[PDB]
Amino acid sequence: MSKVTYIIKASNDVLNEKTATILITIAKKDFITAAEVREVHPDLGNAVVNSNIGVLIKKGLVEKSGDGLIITGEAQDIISNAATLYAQENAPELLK
Repeated sequence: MSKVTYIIKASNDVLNEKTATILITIAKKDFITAAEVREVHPDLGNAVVNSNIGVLIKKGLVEKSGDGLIITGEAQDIISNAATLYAQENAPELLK
């Protein structure tokens, strides 16, 4: 169900699924790249995937540290907050 919807929640209705997962993929990995974000995805979607990283970038949040992408403080609050919202409902092993 899982975390991106919570990312959307935590950010405050910026993300979709698509940007939430993409911001996540970068956010986790310090010097990912855009390439890796392309490379992972099952279900981001190559055309969207280009958009989602850039659209984070054009806001903030992610900062490209070049040559991989890595997130600002702004993301870092969102991801921590959102993952915690994941934690309540998923709860790896946490609540259940």
